[PDB]
Amino acid sequence: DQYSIEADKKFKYSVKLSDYPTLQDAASAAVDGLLIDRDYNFYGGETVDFGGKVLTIECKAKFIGDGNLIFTKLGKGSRIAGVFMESTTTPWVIKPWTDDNQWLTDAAAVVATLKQSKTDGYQPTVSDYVKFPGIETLLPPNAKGQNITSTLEIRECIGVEVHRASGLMAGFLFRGCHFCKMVDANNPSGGKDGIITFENLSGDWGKGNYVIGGRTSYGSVSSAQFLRNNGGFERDGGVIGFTSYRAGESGVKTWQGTVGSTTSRNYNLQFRDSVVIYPVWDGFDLGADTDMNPELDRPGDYPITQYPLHQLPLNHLIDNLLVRGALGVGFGMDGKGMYASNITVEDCAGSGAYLLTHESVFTNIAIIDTNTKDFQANQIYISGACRVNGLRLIGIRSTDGQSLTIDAPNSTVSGITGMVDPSRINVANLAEEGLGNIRANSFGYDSAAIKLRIHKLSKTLDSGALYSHINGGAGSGSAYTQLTAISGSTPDAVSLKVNHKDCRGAEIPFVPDIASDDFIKDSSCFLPYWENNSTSLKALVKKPNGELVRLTLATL
Amino acid sequence: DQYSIEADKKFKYSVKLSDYPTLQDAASAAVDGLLIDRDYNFYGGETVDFGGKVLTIECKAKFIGDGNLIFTKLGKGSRIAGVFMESTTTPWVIKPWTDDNQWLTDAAAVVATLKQSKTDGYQPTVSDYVKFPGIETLLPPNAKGQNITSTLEIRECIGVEVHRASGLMAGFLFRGCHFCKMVDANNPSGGKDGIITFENLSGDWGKGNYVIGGRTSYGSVSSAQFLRNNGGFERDGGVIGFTSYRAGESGVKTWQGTVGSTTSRNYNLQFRDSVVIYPVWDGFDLGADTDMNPELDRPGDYPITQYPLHQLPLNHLIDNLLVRGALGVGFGMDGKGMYASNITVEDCAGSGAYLLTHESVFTNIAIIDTNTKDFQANQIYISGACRVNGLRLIGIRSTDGQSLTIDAPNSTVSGITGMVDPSRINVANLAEEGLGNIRANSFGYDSAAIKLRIHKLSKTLDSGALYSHINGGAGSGSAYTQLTAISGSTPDAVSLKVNHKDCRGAEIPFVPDIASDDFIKDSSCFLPYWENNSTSLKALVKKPNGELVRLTLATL
Amino acid sequence: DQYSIEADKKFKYSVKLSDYPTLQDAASAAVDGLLIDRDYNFYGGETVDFGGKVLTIECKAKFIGDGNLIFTKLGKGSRIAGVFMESTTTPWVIKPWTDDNQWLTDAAAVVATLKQSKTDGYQPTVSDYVKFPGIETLLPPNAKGQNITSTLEIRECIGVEVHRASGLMAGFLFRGCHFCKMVDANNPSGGKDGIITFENLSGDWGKGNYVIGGRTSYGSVSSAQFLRNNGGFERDGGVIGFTSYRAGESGVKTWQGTVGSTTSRNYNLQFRDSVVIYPVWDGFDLGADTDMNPELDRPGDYPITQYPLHQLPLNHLIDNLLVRGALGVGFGMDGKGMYASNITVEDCAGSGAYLLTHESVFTNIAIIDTNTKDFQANQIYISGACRVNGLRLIGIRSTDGQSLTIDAPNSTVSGITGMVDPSRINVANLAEEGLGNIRANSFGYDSAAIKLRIHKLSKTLDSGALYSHINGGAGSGSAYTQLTAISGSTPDAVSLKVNHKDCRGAEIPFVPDIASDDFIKDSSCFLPYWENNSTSLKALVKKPNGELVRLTLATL
Ligand SMILES: [Ca+2]
Repeated sequence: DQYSIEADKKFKYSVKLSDYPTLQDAASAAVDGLLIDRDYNFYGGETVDFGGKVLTIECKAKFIGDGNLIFTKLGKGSRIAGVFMESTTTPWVIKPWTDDNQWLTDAAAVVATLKQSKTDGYQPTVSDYVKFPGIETLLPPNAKGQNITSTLEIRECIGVEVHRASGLMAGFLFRGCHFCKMVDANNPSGGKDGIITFENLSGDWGKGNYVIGGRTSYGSVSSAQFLRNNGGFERDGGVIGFTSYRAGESGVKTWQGTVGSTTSRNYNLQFRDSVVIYPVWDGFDLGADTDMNPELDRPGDYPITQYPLHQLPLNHLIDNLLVRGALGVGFGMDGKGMYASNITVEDCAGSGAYLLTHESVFTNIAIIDTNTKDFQANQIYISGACRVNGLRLIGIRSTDGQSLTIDAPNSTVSGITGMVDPSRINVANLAEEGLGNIRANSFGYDSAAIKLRIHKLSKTLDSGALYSHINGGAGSGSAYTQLTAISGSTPDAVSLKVNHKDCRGAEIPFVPDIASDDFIKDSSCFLPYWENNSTSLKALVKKPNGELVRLTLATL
Repeated sequence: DQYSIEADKKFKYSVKLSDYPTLQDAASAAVDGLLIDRDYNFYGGETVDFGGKVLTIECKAKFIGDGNLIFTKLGKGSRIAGVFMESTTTPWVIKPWTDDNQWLTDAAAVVATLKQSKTDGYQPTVSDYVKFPGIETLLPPNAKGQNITSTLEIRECIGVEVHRASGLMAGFLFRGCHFCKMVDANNPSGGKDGIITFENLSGDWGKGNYVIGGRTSYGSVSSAQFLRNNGGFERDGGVIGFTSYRAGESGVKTWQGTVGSTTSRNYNLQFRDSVVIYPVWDGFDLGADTDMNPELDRPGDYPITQYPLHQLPLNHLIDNLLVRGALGVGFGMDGKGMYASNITVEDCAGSGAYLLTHESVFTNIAIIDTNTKDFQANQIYISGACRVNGLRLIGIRSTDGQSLTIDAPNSTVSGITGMVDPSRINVANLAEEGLGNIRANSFGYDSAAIKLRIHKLSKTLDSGALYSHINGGAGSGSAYTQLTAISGSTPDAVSLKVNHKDCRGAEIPFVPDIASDDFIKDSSCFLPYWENNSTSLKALVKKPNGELVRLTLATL
Repeated sequence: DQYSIEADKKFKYSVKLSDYPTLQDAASAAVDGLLIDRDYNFYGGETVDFGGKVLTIECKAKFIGDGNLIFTKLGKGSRIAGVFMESTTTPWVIKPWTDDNQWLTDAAAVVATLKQSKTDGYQPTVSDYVKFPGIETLLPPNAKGQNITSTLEIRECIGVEVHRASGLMAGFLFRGCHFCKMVDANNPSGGKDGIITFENLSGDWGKGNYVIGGRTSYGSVSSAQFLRNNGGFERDGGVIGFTSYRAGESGVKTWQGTVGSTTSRNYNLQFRDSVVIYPVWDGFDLGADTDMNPELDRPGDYPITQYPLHQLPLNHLIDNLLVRGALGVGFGMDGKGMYASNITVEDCAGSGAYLLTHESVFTNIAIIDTNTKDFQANQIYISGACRVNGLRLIGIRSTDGQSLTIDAPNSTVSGITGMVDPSRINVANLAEEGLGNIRANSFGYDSAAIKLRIHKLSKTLDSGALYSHINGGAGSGSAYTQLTAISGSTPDAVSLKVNHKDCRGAEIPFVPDIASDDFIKDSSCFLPYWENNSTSLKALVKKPNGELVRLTLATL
């Protein structure tokens, strides 16, 4: 009896699943630790009551089952580590990319990829019918409407963290939770449902809910997603340090519109220091209102009368995000009064950025080789009256067609860099107000150029230029400077030159016939013109007093 | 007796606080693990001696008390996880922001926010008397001079990590420690003192001390702070991956000046990959010398004779920092020979950056909508002779008054982007030395412009321009080019035109009266001028040999 | 007997090394936990078989020994925390930097630093003979050819993580492993071999192998390195959130060429959000093919016939990297079709970037004060036909010699910022195609300038300019505009002026002698020239019909 007293005081308490017939039996026995040391086959909806205990759940085996294993009544501070979810069903999956990692877009080609596997692809859903037009008709019935996910559901808990989770056809659902985290996800391979979901459609708005670190792969829909979460002014929630690969829909998604009877939208979350690669749809989908065929109202949210569609004060903190390889859109937002910074998007088949934003500011944005499949009208679209400060455009891809690169018709932009085709820029105002003394350095040409283009006049033709051109060859120490203007849609049609052929003189264009009175603009100026009938140059003079006189300028 | 031998070998050792009357009793019994499984009321200054043992302290309950719970003699490698500090006192707190997250600046409005709470605000301190002028007189006595914090103090330990700490009116103090870390702080709500402090005023300079990950909220003073730490050339210390919200003073602070009898300054620390949002004072305060009313000496540090005020070789590694919503200054530094890179500051009421630096380099800085309340003279200030390479200025806010945007009078700057008002730029030298061939693309105007402004002549008026202007309307295929110069403070007063009204000729300005000899600059050039008494143009000619002659140029 | 049944169910299982004579004995007894609670002296090659068990190994003492402690047959999900490796030998180390952190380059000075220590320096290797020319002759024999490392070797394991490792003369080797991680390395001080190595020369290509977080210091060779790893399209491996200090070779290295009988190269890895400071060689060395004296083949990899040298489809994900203080090259790559973004390199003695890349894209690169010791021909070199979009050049250092800043002769570049000497730019094409309306703001001069330089003509002299110059002094409200051209290698030799001396007229240069027919370029233009024998200006006129006529323009 004496040893048992000492033993009870000196040893760490932990129960292990190998000692119990059911997970509930183990949960009931647990006091401090719970070890999952044997695989456990659960039935869909199997529910475990943890009695409000603050438990440290250490997983060293699998939870096996289609459907949801539901954890309830875990005490604040509970931790679940190393969990591995696996379905019983091996579904039919598609793999819409090649052995060289080229996206497949042809429906028949995608159908040909069908195999039964728990990974290396995903179960088709109805969004695939849109993504791969014609695939709905071509998919065999056994590959349509599948619904396989093995989901760990944390239900109505506060202060629970799931660490280093993994699995096959695996999902993680936090339903009605607060102050919960999915930490260092160990590359679970997804199933039919979202891989990581914070859903708060009932009860209080979700808060304190984060994805921190880790990564996921595959899944039929989005990798990390939020419904009805509001981080407060404290920005207590969101996604930080996360990587998503090959989402069947999007890497990171804040839901839009009405789900069930209420709002699925999200406010005041962080989206930072994260990476989304090769999503079938979008990299980051951070809008709150429905784009196509929107609801006319927002039950449970601000009414349309207060904030028009796409003008919600979402107020997310969005910074240092990278996207590569989207088959859809790299980076999507809506809202009014938004800020986003340090966003880099590369090699996307649809728009790099699709921004349904108004009175918003975008700082240091890089959109590099996007809309490569011409899925959208442009590489970056901005609907409302926004500011862009720093915009890198164009990597190494050319564009064969007529699509715009940036269409931001109400936006004021500064600091574009890259080999953009200037005819493919459309903005409200473009300006470099604060440059210093400037030098234009020309390589691979016999001239250097400072060109002007008035887009109201022509988007495709420069209206005037300042050139410097080599006289002779390399090392001559001689160039001529040229000031030009467009006429008859012919760039550089009319020009004044300084030092052509090293002559040390100015070559001055004159009106080729009798100049009309209205040709001269300013007082105390003269305009030379040709009088062919005498082989003479004349001068139309507007005198200092503004009155016109015609003089003889040069004679035989 | 046989079972006890086997049991002692096969089970993990842990003691738990529920088995002991005092925390010291539990600490003394511990060998490997220590579980805090009941709330523990501690008295201020209660000191626990852990006997040099390498302990894994797992907290699943609260430490409750005003004042400091002092942990001593923990072995290297000890870990404390999940600690939760809470005060016994519920103090009076102010909440100087509105339900729309607008800062309150009026003292009377701030006083009206007073409530008794352990969170959602902070206890006033003497710095509030400066921040909210007049508040000292208006605060009730019971809201002044409060001193409530529940602090975990790790004293004179090496290699101790505190993980996932939280609390209410909570603080964490590492006093005289080395190689200690505050890891993944779980959003403790702060009290009167700094939330996370590495203080090494006695003993060896602090080294190896980090804040890694996590976040904090509220507190009366700074969220994370350092005194007398030196990371060495190895840069072994600092703040990485951290978020601070609503510091009563600053998000991250390296102390300045003398504290007690010695230096509180810091060297060779990292400040990287971190975020500070809504501090009442500053985002990052990384200076070492006192700005206002500085000490005349530096006991315990380099003397003023070796390094003048603000010119210490602090040598921090500063990169990838974000600040939004400061009521004070976003980003502050001093030092000589400093580097900072990839700093983004948005929506601050005081200066975005206040840099008391000399011979320092700033790369890729973005200061976006700051000094919004005109608290300072500018949005970014630099005192000494520094280099800025990449500077984004202006989001969507206008400035109504006369404040400068950048005042860096000794600095050389390149790569400004944004809709800056050029009259609000003051630098030593501004240049784009390495641009390629250039095109100026104009949207929303009937002209395109390349302007020149000589700030010595005028900060507010362009001194000359190269324009292209539409002739006719859109699609005309015709424009005129114009070269202009300022006269009588009237921009574009004098100009030469090419192709005005599609005339295909150059319109040339002439001197409106008899030209003085000194009007002509160069040899082998001529200057037309008006002789009104004969209705003639004359030419003042400087011949190739440099001698002047006056010729008749155009006649009736 | 009843208590033993209950005890076996309610307590956590862990064995501890203090109860066993050998580590294998402890490993054999272990079921769940294993505690290292006494220092353990191991012999080189001592091999522990963990029986496929999923073990949680908690280290609170040292593994002491020169050579490798080899862990085998650990179950997937096994974790080793807090491990501390230490050599038995205290070797001779060099410390090639001063007490002011200046690099020592002189061999004799480096030899003078020799001391016996397990840290604060490194054991010389053969690469030091190249790095410090002449040192091979000057090093005492007892400091050459040393081979001290205490290495934890994880051999042929899947799903094993080493967390918070540290040590002295310490190394960590994952040999033939997959899905293994080195997490939050706690600043181990390195020995002779790489500090963290994933080597997969035998068996399947390495995959799922990461360095996540943490830091290392010293070591004779590279801090983190990979051999024959391929992360797949999923990019499942690499280095994220890591810091390397004072690598004896490089911070992060993907091996090049043949090692043994097969390829050591790597594909599809992540290199992100990491920092390398003060490497003796390079910051990030991410090439796959050997630069100097390359192999003529690639056994085990793509043949040269498929992909030429330096043109492998390595396809790494490279983003948000910082390097400071390299004695060699900051950032090195090779490959074809590569992308890298958001790379910042400061204060390197060799090139900031050395890029043996083709058809690759570099976005937002900052190379700030590099090649400071003229070790290479330039600060950034690019061999093949690449695109650079955003390139910051020059901090505060000057260059005294003739070295180029960027030499990227086949590359097209846009968006250079900084005080680069334009004569030190060499690229295929440099352009700013998409700027808006422009203003050149001049500070510290009596003029503002927009210059043109045709590098084919001269790399050192501007070929033409548009100036604005003050007339009178500050506040005069008057300037003159000047359009210039180079002649006889004299910049600004020939010019047209508008408003010189506030005269309100254009000063027009004329040919100083009789103009040749070929001097005039365009029809409907005239060229003034001097007839000295009559003191007359003439006009060489190209009439609207293209025929030449000579007229009298101005007469006495
Ligand atoms: Ca005449």
